[PDB]
Amino acid sequence: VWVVGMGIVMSLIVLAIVFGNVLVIQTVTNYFITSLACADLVMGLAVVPFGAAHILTKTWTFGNFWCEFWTSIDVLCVTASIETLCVIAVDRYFAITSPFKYQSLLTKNRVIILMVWIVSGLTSFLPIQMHWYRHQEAINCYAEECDFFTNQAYAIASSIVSFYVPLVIMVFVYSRVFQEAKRQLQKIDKHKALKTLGIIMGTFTLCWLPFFIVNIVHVIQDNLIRKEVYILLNWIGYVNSGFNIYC
Amino acid sequence: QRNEEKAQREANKKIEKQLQKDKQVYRATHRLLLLGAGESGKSTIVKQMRILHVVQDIKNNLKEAIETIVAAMVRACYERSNEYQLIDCAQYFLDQDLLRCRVLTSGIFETKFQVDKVNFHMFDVGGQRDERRKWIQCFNDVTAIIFVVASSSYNMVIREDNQTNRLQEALNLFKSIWNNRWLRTISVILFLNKQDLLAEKVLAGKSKIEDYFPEFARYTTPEDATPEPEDPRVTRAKYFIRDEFLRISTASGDGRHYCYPHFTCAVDTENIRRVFNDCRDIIQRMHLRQYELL
Amino acid sequence: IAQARKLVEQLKMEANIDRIKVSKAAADLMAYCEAHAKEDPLLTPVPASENPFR
Amino acid sequence: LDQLRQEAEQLKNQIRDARKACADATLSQITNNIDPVGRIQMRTRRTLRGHLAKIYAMHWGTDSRLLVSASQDGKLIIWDSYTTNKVHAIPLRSSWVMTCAYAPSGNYVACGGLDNICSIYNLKTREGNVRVSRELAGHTGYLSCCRFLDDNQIVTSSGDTTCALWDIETGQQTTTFTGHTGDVMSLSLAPDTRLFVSGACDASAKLWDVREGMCRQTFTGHESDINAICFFPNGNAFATGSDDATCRLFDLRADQELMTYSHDNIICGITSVSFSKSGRLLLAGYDDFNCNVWDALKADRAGVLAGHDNRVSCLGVTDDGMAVATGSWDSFLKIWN
Ligand SMILES: Nc1nc2c(ncn2[C@@H]2O[C@H](COP(=O)(O)OP(=O)(O)OP(=O)(O)O)[C@@H](O)[C@H]2O)c(=O)[nH]1
Ligand SMILES: CN[C@@H]1CCc2c(ccc(O)c2O)[C@H]1O
Repeated sequence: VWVVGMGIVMSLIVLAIVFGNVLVIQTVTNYFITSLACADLVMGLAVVPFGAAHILTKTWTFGNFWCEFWTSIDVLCVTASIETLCVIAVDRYFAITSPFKYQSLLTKNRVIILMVWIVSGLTSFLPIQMHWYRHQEAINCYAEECDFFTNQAYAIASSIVSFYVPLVIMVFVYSRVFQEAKRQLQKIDKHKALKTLGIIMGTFTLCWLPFFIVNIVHVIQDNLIRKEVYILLNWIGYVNSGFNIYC
Repeated sequence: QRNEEKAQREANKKIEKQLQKDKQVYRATHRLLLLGAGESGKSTIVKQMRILHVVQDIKNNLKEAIETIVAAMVRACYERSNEYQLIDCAQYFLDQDLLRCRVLTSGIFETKFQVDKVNFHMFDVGGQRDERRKWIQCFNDVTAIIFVVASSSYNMVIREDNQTNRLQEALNLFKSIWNNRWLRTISVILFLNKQDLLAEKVLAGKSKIEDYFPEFARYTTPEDATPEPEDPRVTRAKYFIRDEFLRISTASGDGRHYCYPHFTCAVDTENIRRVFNDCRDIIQRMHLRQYELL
Repeated sequence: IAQARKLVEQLKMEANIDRIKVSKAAADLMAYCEAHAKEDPLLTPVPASENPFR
Repeated sequence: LDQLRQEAEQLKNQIRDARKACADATLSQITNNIDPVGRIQMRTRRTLRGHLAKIYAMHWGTDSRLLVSASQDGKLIIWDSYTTNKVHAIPLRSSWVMTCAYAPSGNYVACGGLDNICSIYNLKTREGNVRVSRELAGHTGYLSCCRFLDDNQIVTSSGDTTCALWDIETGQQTTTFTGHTGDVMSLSLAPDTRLFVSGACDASAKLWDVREGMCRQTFTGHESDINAICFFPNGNAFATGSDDATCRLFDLRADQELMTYSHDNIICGITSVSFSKSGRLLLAGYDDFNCNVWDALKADRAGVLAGHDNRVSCLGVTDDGMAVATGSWDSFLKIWN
C-alpha cells in the first residue's frame, strides 16, 4: 500500500503538471514566458514519466545510450528554465527603473531566447557525448546496465553557471525595484509590493537553494549524505517547473 | 493572367514595408491634450514650447481696448474693471510682447516638438463653447490631460452676464471632466495660471475673497506649506484655491485616477520650462502598478 | 425677436400635407418584401459554388 | 410676443390630432400572419488587417469589390475584398478623421474630421500619384458625414446645426439648410438622389429637399440622441438608431412611427444601422462589442455576430447583398457572409 501509493502520487503529479503548462502555451514578455511553458512541457513529456519507474526498486535497464541521454536532458531542462527568470527580472528592471528608452531598447528581433537555450544545451549534452566521467566504486557501475557523480569540479561549473550566476543578478535587480516603489508611495502620501516580491522569490529560493548546497557538499568531502536523500531533494526541486505564479 | 496577380502581390508588398516603418514612430510618441475655460491661457502655453523647445493684430487689440473703457463711462474707470468685461492685455499695450496679444482660434491647433530624444504631441481642443462635447470620446488614448484655470479671476462674470463668476465655472467644468465615462483612466495635470495678477489683487484692498467665498473666513493655512521666497496673506489665498480643486478629485478618485497640482505663470519662460512637465510626465506610476500589483 | 415669427410660418406649410392610411403603407411594404425576397443572397444562403467569397 | 408663441403651441396640437385620425391599424397586427425567418448564422469569410488605431468610417464601392477605411492615425487604405490586397495608403494632413466616402464612378475619395475641412482625393491620374484636388473649408465645428451625388457635387453635415451642398469645381456652397437646434450626426441619400434625411442631436429627424432647399417633415418620437440613419430600399421609409437601446422605423407617407425594436437585456447604444437587399433584415451595431440582426416585420432578434473585441463603429452592406462588413476600435475589419 505504501510503495504503490507513493507511485500513484508521483504519477498523478507528473500528469497534473503537464495539463497546466500546455494550456498557457501577447507581448515581448509573453514571448519570454513561452520558454518556461515549453521547458515545463518538455520536462513532463520526457523526464517526469521515467522518474517514477527509476525510483521504483526494479530498474528498467532499458539501455546505456538511452540512460545517458535521459541523464543529460536534466541539465538542459533545468538550466533553460532557471536562466530565463534572470532575463525576465532584467527586462522588468529595464521597464520599471528606466522610463524612456524602454521602447528604444526592446525589439521583436527570439535572439536572446535562442542564445540562452544554446548556452544551456552547451553544458548538458557535451559531457554526455564525450562520455569521460571521473574511484573503484565509481568504476564498474557503468559496466553493468543509476549512479550519479562528478569529478574535476564539473558539478562546481554546472552549479555556478546554472544557479549561482542567476541569483547574483536576482538580488541586485530586485533590490532597486523595491527601493524605488517605497519612495514613490511616500510621494503620494506627502505591503503589497513586499508580498509580491516574497511570493516571487520565496518559491525559487526554497526550491533550488537547498539542493545545490548538497550538490556541492557531497563532492567536496567524504560521504556525508545518502543517495536517497539527494534523489528526494532533486524530486522536490523538480516541483518548481509546475509551480511556475505568472499570470 | 499570371502576371496580373503577380503585380498585385508586388504592390501589396511595397505598402506593407511602409506600414511597418510607420508603426515604430506612432508608438514612441507622447500625446497631451489641453483643456480649460475661456480666457484661461491654453494657447499661451503651447506658444511657449515653440519659443523654447523648438503687426496689425497687435494694434487691433489696442484699438478695441480703448473703446471698451470709454463706452462704460478714464483711469478711474479702469480701476473698477470687474463690473464690465475687458481684455486682460490692455495695460501692457496701452503704456513677451508677441505673446501678450490674444487671437481667437476655431480649428484644432497642433504642435510637434522634441525635448530629449523623445517626441511629444501637444494639441489644443479649440472652439467657442459646448455643453455636449461629443468629440470627447475620441481622446481615449492620450497619456495625460492638462487643465488650465484662471486663478486671478474670482470677481468677474462669464461673457453671458448675470451668471456665476469665472472661478465657479471652472469648478463645474472640472467635475464633469473628472466624472466622465470615457475619461476614466486618464490622469490630470493641473496648472493654476495667472499667479502674478493674483498677487497684485491681494495686495490691494479693493476686493476681498471673503465676500465672494464665505468659507474663506474660517480657513486656516495648512501646516505642511512651503511658501517659496511671501506675505502670509498672499500665501493663504494662493493655497485655498488649490485645496478647493483637490477635494473634488479625492472624493470620487480611485486607484487609477491621480491629480498633479502646480503653480505657474504662463508669460514667463522660466515658469513654463517643460523640465518639470517632463518629470511629471515620466513620474506616472502606470508602469509599476501594472506588471503586478506592486 | 422674429425667430418665432419665422418658425411659426414653417409649421403652417408642414401642417397642410396629405396623409394616407397606415394599412396602405403596411400593405405596400409587405408586398414589396414578398416580391423581392427571392433574390436575397443573405436571407436564403447561396451554394458555395456560386459564392464569390468561398 | 406671447401671441406668436401661442400660435406656435396651438399649431403643434393640430399636428398630433391629424396623426391620430390616420392610424387605422398597427403594423404588428398585419405582419402577424407571416412565418418567421428563423435562426441566421454566418461566419467571417475574410479578415482585413493593417490598421494601427480605431476605425471610424467605412464605405463600399460601386462594384462591391473595393472598400475604403479611415482611422485615427491618419491613413486611408483601399482594400480588395476578394484577395485581401491593399491598393493604396494615402497619408492625411491631420490625424483626426470621422468620415469617409467613395465615388460612384470610383475616381474620387472624400474625407473630413475635426479640421472643419472636407478633402477630395484623385485616384485615377497621370503617373499614378494621388494628390489633393480641392479642400472645401467653409464650416464651423466638426463634420460627421459625406456623400456624393455625382463626380461634381458633395453633401456634408457639419456640427454647427447646418448642412450644405458643395460644388467641387467652384468650391462654394450652392445652398445651405437650417432648422436643427443640435449637432447633426448622420445622413443618407435617397435611391434617386433627390431627398435626404439627417439625424440631429435633439431627438428629431427631418426630410430635406436638395433642389428647393427647405424642410418638408419632422419626426420627433425618440427620447435621446440619434447616431445613425438609413433609407429603406423602396425609398419611402427609413430606420433610425438612437442613443438608447430603442431603434424605430418611420414612414414618409403616413408621417408616423411604425414599429420599435428593443430588448430587456440590452442597455447599450447604437452606432450604425443598415438594411438588406430586399429590406427584410435590419442589422444594427451596438456598444457591447457585437452586432445583432433584427427583423423588419416581426421585431425579434434572429442572430448575433460576436467575433469582435471592441465596440462596433461602422457597418455596410454591398450593392448585390452578398457580404456585410463591420469595423471596430480594435484596428480590425471583418467580412461576414
Ligand atoms: N499677465 C498675464 N496674462 C496672462 C497669463 N497667461 C495668459 N495671459 C493672458 O491671457 C491671454 C491668453 O488667452 P488665450 O490664449 O485666449 O487663452 P484661452 O482662452 O484658453 O484660448 P482659447 O480658448 O483657444 O480662446 C494672453 O495673451 C494674456 O493676455 C499670465 O500668466 N499672465
Ligand atoms: C539527477 N538529476 C540531475 C543531476 C544534477 C544536476 C541537475 C540539473 C542541473 C545541473 O547543473 C546538475 O548538476 C539534476 O537535474
